[PDB]
Amino acid sequence: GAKASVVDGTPLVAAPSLNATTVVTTVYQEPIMSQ
Amino acid sequence: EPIMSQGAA
Amino acid sequence: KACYLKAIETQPNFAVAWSNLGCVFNAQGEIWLAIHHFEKAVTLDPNFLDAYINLGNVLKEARIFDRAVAAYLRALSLSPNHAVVHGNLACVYYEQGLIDLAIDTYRRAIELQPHFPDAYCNLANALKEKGSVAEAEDCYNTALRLCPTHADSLNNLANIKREQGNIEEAVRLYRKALEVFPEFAAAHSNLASVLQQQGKLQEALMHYKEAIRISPTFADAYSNMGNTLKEMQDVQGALQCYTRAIQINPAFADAHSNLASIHKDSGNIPEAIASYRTALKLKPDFPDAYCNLAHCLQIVCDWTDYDERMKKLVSIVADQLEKNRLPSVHPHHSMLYPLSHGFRKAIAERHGNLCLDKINVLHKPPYEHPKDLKLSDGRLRVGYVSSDFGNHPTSHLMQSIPGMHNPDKFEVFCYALSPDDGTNFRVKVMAEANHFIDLSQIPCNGKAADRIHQDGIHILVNMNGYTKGARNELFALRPAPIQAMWLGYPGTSGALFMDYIITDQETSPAEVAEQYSEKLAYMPHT
Amino acid sequence: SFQGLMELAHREYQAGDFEAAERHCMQLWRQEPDNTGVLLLLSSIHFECRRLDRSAHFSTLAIKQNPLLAEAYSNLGNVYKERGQLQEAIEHYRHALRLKPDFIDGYINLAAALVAAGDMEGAVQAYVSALQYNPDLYCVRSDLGNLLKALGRLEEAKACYLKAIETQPNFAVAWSNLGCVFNAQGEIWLAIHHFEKAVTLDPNFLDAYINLGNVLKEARIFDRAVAAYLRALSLSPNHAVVHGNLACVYYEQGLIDLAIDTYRRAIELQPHFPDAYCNLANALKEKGSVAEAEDCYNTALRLCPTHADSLNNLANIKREQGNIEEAVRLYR
Repeated sequence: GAKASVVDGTPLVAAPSLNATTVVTTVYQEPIMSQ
Repeated sequence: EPIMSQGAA
Repeated sequence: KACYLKAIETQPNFAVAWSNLGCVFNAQGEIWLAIHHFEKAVTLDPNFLDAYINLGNVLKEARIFDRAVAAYLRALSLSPNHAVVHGNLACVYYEQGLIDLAIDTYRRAIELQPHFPDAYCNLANALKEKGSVAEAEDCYNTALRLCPTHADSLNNLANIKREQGNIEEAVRLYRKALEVFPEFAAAHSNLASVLQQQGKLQEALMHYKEAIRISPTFADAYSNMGNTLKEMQDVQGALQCYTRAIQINPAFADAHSNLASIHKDSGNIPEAIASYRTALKLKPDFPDAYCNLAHCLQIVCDWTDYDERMKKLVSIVADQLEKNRLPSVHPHHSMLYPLSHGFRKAIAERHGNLCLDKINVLHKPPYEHPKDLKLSDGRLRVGYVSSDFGNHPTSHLMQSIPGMHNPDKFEVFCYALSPDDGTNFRVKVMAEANHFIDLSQIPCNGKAADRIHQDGIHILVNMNGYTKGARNELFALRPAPIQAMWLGYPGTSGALFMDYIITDQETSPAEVAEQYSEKLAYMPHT
Repeated sequence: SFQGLMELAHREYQAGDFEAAERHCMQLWRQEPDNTGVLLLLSSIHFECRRLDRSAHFSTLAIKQNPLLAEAYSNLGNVYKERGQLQEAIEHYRHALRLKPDFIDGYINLAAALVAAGDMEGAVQAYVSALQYNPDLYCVRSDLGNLLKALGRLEEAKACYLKAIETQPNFAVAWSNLGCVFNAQGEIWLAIHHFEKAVTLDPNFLDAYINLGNVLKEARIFDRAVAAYLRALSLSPNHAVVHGNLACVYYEQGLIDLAIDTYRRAIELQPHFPDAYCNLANALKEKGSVAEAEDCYNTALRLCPTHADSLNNLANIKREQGNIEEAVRLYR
């Protein structure tokens, strides 16, 4: 003889950041510096 | 571990 | 990786190779090997900053929070002034729970690097979850200004403005999010939610369906889609949907509540009580479920904890009344409890203004109906509405009156709000009906309301009231001048859209008209 | 069945049951008292069902008919093993693997007898001879590994573990044992990796879950430890030690009330358990309900007079009550 009501939430969102996480060693560009 | 041997012999 | 290892054995004291190897393993997925390698790297040198970055990054990847905090702090000490590390550290803070520190560190990150949408979005999330809204939308706007495509910010801001009710704006924002991100699940969920709020369901059902497809484990979308799928009309497919949501995660008490509600709709009271009782014990304080359970218990007359049940339900309904949105107790159940006449008046008012807010979306202008019977030619139009035309107490109680009205001075219009069922009650009404107008063919309230308006009707009388099977939204529009409760459940709907109650001298004397909303109407004996 | 090689009793032994097989072999040895391996089946049945001296008698019959069969000696040695005369088992294992020098299982039984006795290196030669006979019995390789680890010669025990691992990658036990080795050495993250690999290859290897949760709470990675412990409980619901570790994790997490509850469950499971007493009383005192803190401490101290931690805590309480002579004595 009646009906009830049901609550629904309002979801949030998120945001990640960079995760690649590599590295290198030889960044110089070298001469011989010889003779 | 006993054998429980199976053999024609 | 083999070359990495060859270098490693070539020079064990080397450091970079260890970190790169750890990167390789992290790429493959054997995370623990990667953690080991990065720890080895930082052990061989406490200065190899990027190693600390990688180590903290993969730690928060696997939710090992505190070690990640320590690694990030070491990185900061080694280099104090770049943003990305601050963002990761602050995200770790927030997911740890230290929300205020998260706000602080987001602020530090943002000031470090301005053009950075993600810190904006996360910071506004943390603010909103802290309650300080007034700057949440500000930060979201800053982010959206920086990047129109940043869908997450769109979803959050549209969520806020939904809270403010700008549904046209929120819907547009959701559409933007979808076209931007055609696989965003939560955006579908919210859009379907507002469409349910918009009353139109087919598109809402479709959106829920696609959201489920794009995300199998989204039990919340099951809950909501079942909510709709029974909301237009029951298909206990909604029930099995609730069961699906249950079994995907049993901690979700709301699904238990909904399925128990469906059971009690079917009349299988005991296990409905069982499910209510479950859901309540899962989350100790759940108001609406608890009051519904109380109603079901009082149905089966379990008077255990009687007085305290009464007092706690009074407490929670009072609480929902000064916080002043939707009451837990249904109005029909209300007066079967010792609640103040002010309390039940307020509850009726709240349900009525809920109806008014629903009809406000269509937002139709008023009508120039009243002030004359000249066009009616001496027979004013009386219109009875009912979802109980047929096999129901009302017809078992009022079947005689309509057809045996006076045809000379009146003209009567039946309105079977419910679809027919062919019972002889309906046929007898049909023959009795001076005019009959079935309304199961007009699901949209506004179209039916216009149908009524230039049906030209003047005085409307309702059978259903705040009972099951009642599109009372009609009278919320007030298409005709005078609208009256009659022969319905006792108690005014108390929302000013109607006009009059029917009563006698003694059932509703003048000293108790205060417990009602509006005026009275007295008749010889009853 | 009838008038044929009625190996059906062998089928029931595969099923592990006795009744029909037992009467079947009775009927065999009064229809074909010709094979004796059937009598060995009988002795074996009596063995698992704890019908010891009947096993012995039927073995002795096997010794009548062909005292050349090493396996009667093997079974006799097994009998001796669960009835003490291990040295006689060992010399029988000599005798057997002199009769059949290239027999494996005799090596295994004598190695078990040896490790019971206490001579490791003989068992080493047992296992190694088994291996040079068979490089594929990865299980015995893992047994090697356990023995060597018991001898603390870590690295080559780990090497044997790995050899078994590559011998059968799908294997599971070796992974867990290797993880134990790494945990002993200290490279904890390798151990966590190994244990996760083990439980991935089988969600039923309970002790792996025990080790994994244990080392997780060792390194304060709480929530993963909680999940692992709960999985263990589902896999086996009813022993205390896991409950104590789980409850300690709960308490150090902060969920003090759940810690109280789970200590109570642990204590009721195993009564004679001082440490749960002490920790539970700590949690009570830190919750404020003193009046039973001293009670639990007294129960523990009654169970073990030497449990110093309980002494310190109870003396702390009675210092709060000012019985300084008593508290000083307790501290002493």
